[PDB]
Amino acid sequence: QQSLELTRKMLRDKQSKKNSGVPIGSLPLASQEAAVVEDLLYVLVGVDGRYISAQPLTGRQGRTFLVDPNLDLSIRELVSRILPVAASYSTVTRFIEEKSSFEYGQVNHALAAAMRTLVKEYLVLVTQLEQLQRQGLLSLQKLWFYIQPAMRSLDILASLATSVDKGECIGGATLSLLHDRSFSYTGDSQAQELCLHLTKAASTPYFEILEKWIYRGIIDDPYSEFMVEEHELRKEKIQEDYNDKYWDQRYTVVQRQIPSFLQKMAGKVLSTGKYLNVVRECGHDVTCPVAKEVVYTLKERAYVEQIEKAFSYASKVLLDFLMGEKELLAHLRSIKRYFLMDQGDFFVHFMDLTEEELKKPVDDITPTRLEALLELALRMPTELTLSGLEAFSFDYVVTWPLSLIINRKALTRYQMLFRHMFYCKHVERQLCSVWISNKWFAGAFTLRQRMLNFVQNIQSYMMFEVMEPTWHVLEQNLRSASNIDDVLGHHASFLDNCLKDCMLTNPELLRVFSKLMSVCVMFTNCLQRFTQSMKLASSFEATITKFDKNFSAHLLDLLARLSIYSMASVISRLDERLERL
Repeated sequence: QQSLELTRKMLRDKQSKKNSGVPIGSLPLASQEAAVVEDLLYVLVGVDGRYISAQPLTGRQGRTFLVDPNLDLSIRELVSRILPVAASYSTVTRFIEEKSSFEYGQVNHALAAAMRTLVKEYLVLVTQLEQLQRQGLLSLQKLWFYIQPAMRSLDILASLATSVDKGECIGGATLSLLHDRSFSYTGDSQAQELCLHLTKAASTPYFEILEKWIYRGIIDDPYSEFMVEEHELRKEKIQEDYNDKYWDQRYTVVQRQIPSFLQKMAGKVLSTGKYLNVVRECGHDVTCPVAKEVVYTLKERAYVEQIEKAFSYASKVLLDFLMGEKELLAHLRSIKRYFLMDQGDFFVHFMDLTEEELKKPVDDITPTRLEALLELALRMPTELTLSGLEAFSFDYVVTWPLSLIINRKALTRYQMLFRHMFYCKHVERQLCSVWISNKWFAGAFTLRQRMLNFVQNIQSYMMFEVMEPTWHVLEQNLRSASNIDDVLGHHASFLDNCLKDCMLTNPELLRVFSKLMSVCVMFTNCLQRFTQSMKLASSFEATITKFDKNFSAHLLDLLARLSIYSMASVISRLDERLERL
């Protein structure tokens, strides 16, 4: 009843997951004892004795028995005490029958067969008994003496079976029971021997599963009921798409069915097999760093050390692959060239050309010209994204191995910082261009010189302070590291730190320096207007005074924000005025 439902359910689960698979009292006491001895010999194999009727209680617990009411009190007591042999045998029979279905997985399957072998020797003892009974040399005292060890062993095994059944344990959960019952019966070889036997037997298939997952780098589960690593969606671009986070259990690890003696190692092991997974996916033959069979160690951890060695092998191989094809150092050099602005000679003509269209709405322009200049160059949450982002002003692409490392979010952050620098630089050389003049009452030379020095200092200090040491330390961390996950942590930390710096050193400034540069560019435009007109001046000087007032106000606000908290190291450079208010 219960067993059939359970096996049906777990077969359906396997199908869903893996898509496949005279009165006795009148008799003299000696005769009564002999009769009951023969009856219990029958009962040992689950067949009835001539004066005992098996109680037909099945599907709730093991088989119990009822003796005839015509029985000696002492003998009835003795048979009562000795009965649990029968129920424990019925329990083990039901257990071995139920593990027949493959839906319990091999691990559970190989479990029961092991006990089946033990059942064998149990029956052997019974045969011994019946031989002694054949000799007529058996007394109930000696029968009990012999069975007492067998009684205890059968009780232990029945408890294990009942625990597995009630917990519906499959895979490592069974192994967890094995892990637990091993400690549950410390202090006796009687139970420890069997616990070690069962641990070895159950772990052998799961050891092999883990060894295939790690050494071969690939899961080969016929049934997925163990801790396992099983998740298969792989969206697009082998879990790349455009924005990518696809290391979040690309194959799912379940902690419910873990054996719970490898958990400390599990975080290492997952990555261990993931690495080989992805070096197969990028395309490269996968070999065993070292081929060996791993066994349960009841007193040591040779599997922990084995997994550590395999993980080191895999990590070093993956590091070589990344520093081989799709080198991260090449990516860093490329980012520094343009994304981190190591080439302004391009930038100069980029700037000469871009504002011919940046003044205009998008989709009303020629994107082609962008790349036409790009190829020229080589000749020489919503508050977490801001609302001042442009639809697009840059373009670069990564490859499958390179995408494995740098996400889209990092590219967006690089693009945002590059947009900030673009703003600063274009303001700078607007001022530079308007500066040119030769040879009085126009004035305002000090205002423009002050604003120019301010923006120059901001650019230099910010860029140096943030990118130089942060980038160099990231380089050193990567060169010192070999854990690909640790590599990703290093890159994420560097990116987050630069994020906490730069223009968003205060994410609630909020872009007051943006207002400063806006008024600055308005001043530059009006100055060019008036110069072109003159090539009244009272209104020109009045506007100069107004713009100086606005600039001073914004400058004071920004100085206050810096002084309150960011960092006044830029303010340290600053000391318009060497002094404060």
